[PDB]
Amino acid sequence: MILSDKDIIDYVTSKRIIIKPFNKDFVGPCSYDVTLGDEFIIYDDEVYDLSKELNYKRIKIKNSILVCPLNYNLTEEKINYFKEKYNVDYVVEGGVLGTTNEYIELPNDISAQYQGRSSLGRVFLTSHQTAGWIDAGFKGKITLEIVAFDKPVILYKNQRIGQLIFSKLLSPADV
Amino acid sequence: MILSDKDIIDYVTSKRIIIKPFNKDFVGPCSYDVTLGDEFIIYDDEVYDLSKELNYKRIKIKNSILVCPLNYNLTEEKINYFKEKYNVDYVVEGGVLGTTNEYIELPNDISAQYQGRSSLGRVFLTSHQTAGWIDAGFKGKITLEIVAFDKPVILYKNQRIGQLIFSKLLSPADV
Amino acid sequence: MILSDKDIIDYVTSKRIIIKPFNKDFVGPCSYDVTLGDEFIIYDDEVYDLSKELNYKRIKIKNSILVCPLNYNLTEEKINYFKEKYNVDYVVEGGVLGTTNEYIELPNDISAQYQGRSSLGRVFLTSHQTAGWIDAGFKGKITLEIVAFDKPVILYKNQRIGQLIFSKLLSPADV
Amino acid sequence: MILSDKDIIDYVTSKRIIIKPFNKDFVGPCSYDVTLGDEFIIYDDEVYDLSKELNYKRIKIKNSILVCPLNYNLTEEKINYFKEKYNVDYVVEGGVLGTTNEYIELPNDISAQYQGRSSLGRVFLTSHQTAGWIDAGFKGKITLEIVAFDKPVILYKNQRIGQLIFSKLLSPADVGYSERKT
Amino acid sequence: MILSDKDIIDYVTSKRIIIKPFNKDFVGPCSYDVTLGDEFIIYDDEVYDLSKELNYKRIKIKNSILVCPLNYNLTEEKINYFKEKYNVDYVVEGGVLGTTNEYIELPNDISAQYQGRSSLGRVFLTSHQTAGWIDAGFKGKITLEIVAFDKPVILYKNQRIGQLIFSKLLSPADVGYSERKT
Amino acid sequence: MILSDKDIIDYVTSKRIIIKPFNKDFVGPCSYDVTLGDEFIIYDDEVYDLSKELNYKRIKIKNSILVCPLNYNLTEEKINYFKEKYNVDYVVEGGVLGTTNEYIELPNDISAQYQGRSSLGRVFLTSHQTAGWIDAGFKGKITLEIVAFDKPVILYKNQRIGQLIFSKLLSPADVGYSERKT
Repeated sequence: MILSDKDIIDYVTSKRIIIKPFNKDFVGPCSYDVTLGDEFIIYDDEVYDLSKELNYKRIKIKNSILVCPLNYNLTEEKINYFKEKYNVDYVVEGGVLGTTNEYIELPNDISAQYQGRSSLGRVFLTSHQTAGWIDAGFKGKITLEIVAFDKPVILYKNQRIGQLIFSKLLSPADV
Repeated sequence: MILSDKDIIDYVTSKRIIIKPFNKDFVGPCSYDVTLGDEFIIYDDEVYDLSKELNYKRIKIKNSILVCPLNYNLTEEKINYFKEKYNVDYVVEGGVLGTTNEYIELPNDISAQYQGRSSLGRVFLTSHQTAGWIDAGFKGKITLEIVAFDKPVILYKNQRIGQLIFSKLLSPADV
Repeated sequence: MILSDKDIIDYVTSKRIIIKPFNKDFVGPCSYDVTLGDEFIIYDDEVYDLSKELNYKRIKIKNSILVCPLNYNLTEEKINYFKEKYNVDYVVEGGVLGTTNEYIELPNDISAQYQGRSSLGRVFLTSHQTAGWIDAGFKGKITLEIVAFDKPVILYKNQRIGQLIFSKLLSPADV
Repeated sequence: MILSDKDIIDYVTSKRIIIKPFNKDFVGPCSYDVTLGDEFIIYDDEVYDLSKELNYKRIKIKNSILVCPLNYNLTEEKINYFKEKYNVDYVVEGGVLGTTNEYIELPNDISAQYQGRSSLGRVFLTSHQTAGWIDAGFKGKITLEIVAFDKPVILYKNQRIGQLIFSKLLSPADVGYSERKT
Repeated sequence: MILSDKDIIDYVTSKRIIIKPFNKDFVGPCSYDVTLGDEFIIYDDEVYDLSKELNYKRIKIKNSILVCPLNYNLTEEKINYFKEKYNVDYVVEGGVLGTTNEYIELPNDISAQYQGRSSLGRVFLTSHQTAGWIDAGFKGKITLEIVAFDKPVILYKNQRIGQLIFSKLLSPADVGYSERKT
Repeated sequence: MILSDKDIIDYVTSKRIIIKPFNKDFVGPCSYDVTLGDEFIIYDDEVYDLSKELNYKRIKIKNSILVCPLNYNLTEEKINYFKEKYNVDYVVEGGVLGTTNEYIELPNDISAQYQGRSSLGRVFLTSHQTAGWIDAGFKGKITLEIVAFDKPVILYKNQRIGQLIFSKLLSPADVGYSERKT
């Protein structure tokens, strides 16, 4: 059973579900909107080998980022052109990891699903590379797996980026 | 709780869930198959800036469309070659928006999830760029976010393109 | 309602849900981890036309596979370079189909969703091209639709690749 | 989860729950009202030994019955008194069995609870003295076990007597047997 | 699905379920305890004909009432006996109506079942003789139908008398009417 | 949602619901049958004041008991009459407490309702006169409150007497206490 607006308000009120920060205006019919943080990670190894520790760089943006499809073949001129034309602070191609602003904690009787915002899906911008279910008992911010699949997309710091859908478990989990 | 075949039939019969047009042969064990419309939208701005109104063109196909991966680098000869060889009316690379034929209306106690057809997923054709949950209270056709990730894929007007999975809400929503 | 750890154990114990092979250590709070088989399929036609029978080749790996993004433009030297450097048995670009090791059977009152592992989503490796719901009554292994979206990714035979999330149906289905 | 009005109507429409006769105005917010049949059974035995087939009398009322508490000590004179004064067809004391007019069939994913109606409970008249849950798979009319606990109560043929409350099962039941024809 | 303590508290906090007065220490694992009011009704009629408005007496106890089984045959001498010996304000036999102190309102997605408390059931005292389900949408106090089935039982003003068990409906109910003002 | 047979078996197998002794043939479509113990309690007090520990007698039947309605006025001669004629070990009138043979433990996500069996209800014999819901977290045998409302009824040691109906809670309950050892 998916929690309605009224249920989300109740579980937040009683601290069954922690959402920090919380804005009641982000509660929809059956979801909670989450927002985009200013910190991103970009990987800088040649391949991804999960048996190893991954090398990465951390980027923080002031206002906005332009996410280009892989193989957009960005040159120095092109990046400056985009910065001047679209007022973006950073221009990336391919995958970039982001984060929600929101920190959540789930109880033992709820699982949540992250999904990217519909308006961004309609411009072929994804912020999750999986169906996005989150274990009962989870604590943390949500890591966003951002990729553009058609043309470059501007993302703004603090914009609504996606939503959490909360489902009841049939029984409490042991975590 | 996900609605079974029998539940979908009941909710359609009593107009709790509106599906127009409806075909009882499209009811599966726990989903309803939806079909591909003949109208598509292609964006024609340089980047996507959601703070602005987006420029687009509307395309209608007679029978079929060939959806090529981004950076397939289509030339005039290549497009004609594909049209002659595969009898497609239109050839696109990268993202294209489509629509279901079906118009739906959801009540305050149901949320639905769109998912693309399995047989199309197995040829790396996606028709949704998000997990695809639809708010309780929604009214409309479903916008399809179509991208091919391996080789070009032929899509046919009116083919089964994906399915709707309907879940009960824990409580009625206020929309 | 999503099945918890305890529910999954119960339904496996009573053979309501078949999972072969089964490892109780793969039961999480509200999911079951599945693993990557050694057999893959690669398509070898020019385009995908689902009205036709598709031509493909079968590949079996000994230990590992390097999955490169589409348009990585692999040459003979580059493939050897990757094999020597990363000890992979096979190097592919674009889409490849895989399989879980696990064979499942779902009863008439359960639907399951496949999702790819979070740690792989964070390196822009996907193993499903759809939301991944599986009909009540399904019998089979799970076909994996593998694509890398950022850099090449090493996948290991038998690694945990994703998870199954099981939901109750509101009523039994007629399949 | 308890079926609402909307659910009851759906399940009756698709023949998932059979109710014969069905009256749509008997659907409440989360229950279905049932009505009192005109046939009743009164046992005639000194003690009830379930190893036996009990002896009984059947009666059919033309319109109404007066049900008196146990030990009301009904003589022919008191019976005619009541019949004359209140125009009842029959006067009984102690337990009387009745039946709903309604015949039901429950699917393998529903259980139902019968309850006697509140307005009769308010005058200490019951039509069941157990909780009243009915197995998934059940097919039949509902047997009513009618007892008055304070003063005699008039009941009328075809009156609403109680309600069925329908609950979803967590999983489909084995209703105890399977039949495969062809 | 039955609401747990956690759920009851949530629904009371947001005013989805109204309970007036509310005592948080009356929330159990999966129910809410209700308490006995000091006003009671005793009918005064030879038979109960629901076509009529029944005649009754209202009483208010200062602290306690002795409820005797039907046919206990209470004379003024036995009444004063009990009053003197057990310090009760009133002695009655047979059925007596009472009320909860608590006023409730149920939303369109909840039904509740009243049950008399176990410790009173253990001495054959009931405060309802039907199953006790209450419609979604209900607003009111709970009417208690009190009967002792073995020996007389002392009840006290404001004591916990029973519990409400709350269940989710599968879908929202049409509570039978809609009101649109502006 | 009410547990089906399939669910009951699962929860007993994993020790989520304890039932001791367990008989798999007592699992019905959506309930578990329980059986009547051979020990009974009869109170010996003029009135029941819950502020006190009530006085009682314990009895153990070798095979069977005749339970008579209240005010059946049992003399030694009538008792031996019944004992001789129906071969019962004990004859009682009015309320008698019994117990299930079965000991249960409920987890924090389940509540159960006891109901007396239908075939006994059909002869106006009850083994509970409240709705019978049991808290999540409960551990124990089930106390039976047995009353016959029409004629005396024979009950036998170890007979099926009623059923437990198990419901999921919407959320886990605080069962009222937490114990942390090490």
